[PDB]
Amino acid sequence: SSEFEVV
Amino acid sequence: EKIAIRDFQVGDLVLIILDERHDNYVLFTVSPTLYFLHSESLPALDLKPRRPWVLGKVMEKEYCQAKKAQNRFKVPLGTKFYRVKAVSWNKKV
Ligand SMILES: [Mg+2]
Repeated sequence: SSEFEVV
Repeated sequence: EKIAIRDFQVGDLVLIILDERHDNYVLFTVSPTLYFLHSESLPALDLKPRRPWVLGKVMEKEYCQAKKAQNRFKVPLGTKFYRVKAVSWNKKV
């Protein structure tokens, strides 16, 4: 996703 | 049997509300951390992208960070938050 990434 | 209000783990019963600030379902919590309901969970809870709150059971959580200022959660660029998958307590949808 371009909105968020897994930390 | 009782509603979790922080330190969410899988198996927890949680209260989920349609948040006005974010226009999104979030878990009710006393924690300073944001817990969003994962979009894939909406049909399991009989919600739609408009019920005001529902009880759910935590199946999964994922810690995330916003990479765009304009995102589905309406959080600022760089905000961290959990995304929580949930199901109904006792109905198979
Ligand atoms: Mg989502």
